Amino acid sequence: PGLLNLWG
Repeated sequence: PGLLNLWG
């Protein structure tokens, strides 16, 4: 879900 994490 975080911006920088493509899988989160």
